[PDB]
Amino acid sequence: PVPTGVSFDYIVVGGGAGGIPAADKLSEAGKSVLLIEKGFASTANTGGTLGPEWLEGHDLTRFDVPGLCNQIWVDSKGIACEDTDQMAGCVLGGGTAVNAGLWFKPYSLDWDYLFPDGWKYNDVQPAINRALSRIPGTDAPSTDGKRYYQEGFEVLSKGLAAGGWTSVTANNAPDKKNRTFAHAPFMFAGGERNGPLGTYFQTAKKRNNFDVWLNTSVKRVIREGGHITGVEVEPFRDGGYEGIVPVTKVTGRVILSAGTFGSAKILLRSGIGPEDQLEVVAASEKDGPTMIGNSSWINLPVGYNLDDHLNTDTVISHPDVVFYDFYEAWDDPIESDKNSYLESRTGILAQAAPNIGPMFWEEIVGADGIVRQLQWTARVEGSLGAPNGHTMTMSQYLGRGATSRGRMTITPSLTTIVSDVPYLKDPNDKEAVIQGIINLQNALQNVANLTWLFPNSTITPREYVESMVVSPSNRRSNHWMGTNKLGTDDGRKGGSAVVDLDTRVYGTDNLFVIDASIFPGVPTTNPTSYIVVAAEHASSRILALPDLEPVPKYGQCGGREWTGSFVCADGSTCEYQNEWYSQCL
Ligand SMILES: Cc1cc2nc3c(=O)[nH]c(=O)nc-3n(C[C@H](O)[C@H](O)[C@H](O)COP(=O)(O)OP(=O)(O)OC[C@H]3O[C@@H](n4cnc5c(N)ncnc54)[C@H](O)[C@@H]3O)c2cc1C
Ligand SMILES: *[C@@H]1O[C@H](CO)[C@@H](O[C@@H]2O[C@H](CO)[C@@H](O)[C@H](O)[C@H]2NC(C)=O)[C@H](O)[C@H]1NC(C)=O
Ligand SMILES: *[C@@H]1O[C@H](CO)[C@@H](O[C@@H]2O[C@H](CO)[C@@H](O)[C@H](O)[C@H]2NC(C)=O)[C@H](O)[C@H]1NC(C)=O
Ligand SMILES: *[C@@H]1O[C@H](CO)[C@@H](O)[C@H](O)[C@H]1NC(C)=O
Repeated sequence: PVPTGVSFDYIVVGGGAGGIPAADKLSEAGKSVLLIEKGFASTANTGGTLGPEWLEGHDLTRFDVPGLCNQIWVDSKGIACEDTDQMAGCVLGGGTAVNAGLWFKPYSLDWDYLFPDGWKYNDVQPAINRALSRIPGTDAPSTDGKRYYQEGFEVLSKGLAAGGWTSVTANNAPDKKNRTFAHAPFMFAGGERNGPLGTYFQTAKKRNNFDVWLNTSVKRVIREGGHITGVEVEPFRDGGYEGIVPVTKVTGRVILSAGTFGSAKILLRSGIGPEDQLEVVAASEKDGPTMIGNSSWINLPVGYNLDDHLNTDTVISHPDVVFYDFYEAWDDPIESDKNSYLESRTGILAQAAPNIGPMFWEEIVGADGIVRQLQWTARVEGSLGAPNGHTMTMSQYLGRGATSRGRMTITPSLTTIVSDVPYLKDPNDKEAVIQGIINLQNALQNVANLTWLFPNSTITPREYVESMVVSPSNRRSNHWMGTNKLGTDDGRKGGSAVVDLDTRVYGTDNLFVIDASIFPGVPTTNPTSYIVVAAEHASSRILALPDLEPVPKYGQCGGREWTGSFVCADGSTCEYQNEWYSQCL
């Protein structure tokens, strides 16, 4: 049901980590902004009604309560995305609606190392200060200020300190990421999930110039040559819109926030991507008939540069470790905790599941003289089939500096798949992983009664690693990034960049990408704060661009190398001549 009479200055596709802050910042500037979201209302502050029965009538949903964080693992359906082969949030708030909520003041090195000039640390520091003003951490999300079931934590944190590692409050010392441990920071506020759903979205829905369309999927963008006139929508659930939504004439811009796999899909379907992938959509049953003609295709490396943290699990067990079963907190919650979540917002349930114990980091100089960044996350839970009771799992992330990369491609079904596994292609990446375990072991060699299950004392760290299967299934961190890479090297000429420094899509005048897909690689940390920061930074850059000026007739409106305006002044049209030229006539 698309209304025959309306248009927007900005259309933002997808309501995730990138999209919600983008839509907020653009509407704050008084532009007409429409947020189009696949999924439904999630958290209570967005009008989400969904959740377990012990939550009735107290104005909370399954997405408000950090202790219910891990339900997505046993019950995801109608929530997780069905058009990808990996795990992603398809409700409002995207990933930030379903994840553990870990939230980090970024590490200045990450921006200096991963991004070209204009995105380095001195460039994005204002966006960092904005994002973290709206969402300061807490490493003690329970509103009374003290942390619960910390016995596991204290075992490890005293273990590490003894091993020569330094305690920090992570977000007070964002830049100290070598040989460091901290209480885990979260985006929570008032003991409720909070995040961008809690902050950016709330200021935006107070605005007249802001609109949200839920239960609505964007199929592709509607473009004449290099200029995007609108987006085409089919309902994902009844009550969603069918149609084609226009953007303000000439001026209008579209922002793709649909995610690392989401935005990539929309691009391919819009005739933007690699020749082979574009060819798959052309032969597709769903879009084949109505897809844009191949003369208007743009070749860019959409789907390449697929990146993720390489995850390696490890397990220990110790006597004073205390397990808590968060899965059992969905159905039959321990009643004092339920009582003491529902009234002052405290107790174990105001912490994310499972209990997420010490965060610790170190940086390893490799034989190639590349610095590789590690992050460990400890939790109280078994992992590798080790039992749940006294165990703690310590998961090692291989982050910034790792050189390997995979690929995302599309099926005839128009669902996305990871067809090149990104992990451990460079052996020096493996070397850092192994050395990190060795290092972890000697800091914990002095702890009384600590038992090493994974690896057990009968296997060497090296053997332990080489035996493992390298696949998303066992090794994914769910931190997928990079399919639409930001960079100065235009993809149409063979470069690696899908979008430019303004996040503008090469080959287009008005189309932009803000989400995890633009990152040249993964950062030190869980990315959500990074993606929010990037939303802050990109929206201000985009808002500093002057209004698009149309092309006078007889002028150039397009071509394979064209960087300029693709739209024609009133009284002439843009028509193709050859792949290097298009004129107004
Ligand atoms: C379960 C899990 C655990 C994780 N743990 C953490 C954590 O504790 N901390 C951390 O920093 N991050 C965590 N992450 C990483 C994180 O969730 C993502 O990195 C981040 O949310 C990605 O932001 P995004 O904007 O690129 O994607 P998304 O948040 O996934 O945004 C996608 C949004 O667009 C919508 N959408 C998709 N396609 C369309 C379409 N065609 N039309 C309209 N709308 C569409 C989706 O419904 C969704 O709302 C984890 C995520 C997973 C899933
Ligand atoms: C989007 O779809 C959802 C799910 O079907 C709709 O949410 C339901 O709304 C009814 C009444 O409006 C409630 O009784 C249900 O509890 C809701 N279900 C869920 C899962 O939230 C929602 O109304 C739809 N939104 C639009 C704009 O059409
Ligand atoms: C992180 O800190 C550790 C120790 O603080 C550094 O370890 C040193 O590594 C070099 C070789 O890379 C050795 O020659 C030194 O003797 C080590 N010192 C200690 C105390 O172990 C490590 O190099 C640091 N990493 C970075 C990237 O700064
Ligand atoms: C482009 O489209 C034309 C007509 O639809 C077709 O004949 C031609 O083979 C196509 N070329 C490619 C490379 O897809």
